[PDB]
Amino acid sequence: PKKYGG
Amino acid sequence: ERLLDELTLEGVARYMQSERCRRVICLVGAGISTSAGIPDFRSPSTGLLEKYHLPYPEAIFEISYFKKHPEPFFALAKELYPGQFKPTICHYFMRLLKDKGLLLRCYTQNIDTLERIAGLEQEDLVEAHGTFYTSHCVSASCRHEYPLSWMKEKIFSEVTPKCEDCQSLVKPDIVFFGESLPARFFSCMQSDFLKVDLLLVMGTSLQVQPFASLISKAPLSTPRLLINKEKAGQSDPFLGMDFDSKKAYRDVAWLGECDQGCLALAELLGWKKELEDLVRREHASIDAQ
Ligand SMILES: *C(=O)CCSCCCCCCCCCCCC
Ligand SMILES: [Zn+2]
Repeated sequence: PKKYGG
Repeated sequence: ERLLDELTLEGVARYMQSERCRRVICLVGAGISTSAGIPDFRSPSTGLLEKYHLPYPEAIFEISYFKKHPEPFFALAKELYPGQFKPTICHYFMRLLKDKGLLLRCYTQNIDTLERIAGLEQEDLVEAHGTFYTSHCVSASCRHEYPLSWMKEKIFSEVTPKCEDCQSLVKPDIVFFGESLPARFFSCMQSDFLKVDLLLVMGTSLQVQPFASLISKAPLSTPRLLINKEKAGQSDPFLGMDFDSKKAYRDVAWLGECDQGCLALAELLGWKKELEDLVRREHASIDAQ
């Protein structure tokens, strides 16, 4: 799972 | 019915000194390092660059941009590099938890290394967003590791860090946007929350996923203490922590500066002198480097 803003 | 005899810091301290509370998980965020001078890098209020000609603002922190144009990130890293790495009272409170055999794990959103400086070991830590503590060559066949001192001198001399073995870019071990979150985050979460007796949630507004969902992994009976400037973690009424309803039974909010809340809890536990002695000693040692 990739890192994102939310 | 409930493990806390009352929904106060005093009830939490009594529970902590009872036979029922053996294993503590700490969940910590930027609020525990602001008194060390480290800014909250996710807060828009902090100053996180026209000269870089970015296709979009966030590109400074996306991995694929960084790998092609790393210069904007390292110029920013120089601007923001801390003048000193001195952990806070809250960090040393977690070291005391460790010393007293109570710390199951500290999950941190912070990249500032202060958990390690304060004496938490790799086995104690889940660095959910990575760390500046170490850096690695980005080439998959090399992955040479470099310590922070090495990376620091590259950042200040304004030399893009290149691997001595293969001349690829070297990147601090923080999780850039677009990078995978650490496998250890998910592995530890699946094991630790079977075993936890208390959640200590300190200096996080619980707004960043998947870290924020850790509070929902605790067993239903496990007390959760929030030490934070502002209440956080309640369910969002537009779509959790229950501090204030008639149904509340295990969640406690202590509102204030994280250092002051940890001081208050230590004082209830009889640990205030131990905590003061540890902090003054470690601060003196850091100041004397
Ligand atoms: C994800 O939420 C964490 C990555 S956000 C990246 C922000 C980094 C900018 C400043 C980092 C360099 C200065 C601080 C060094 C602390 C050892
Ligand atoms: Zn290399």
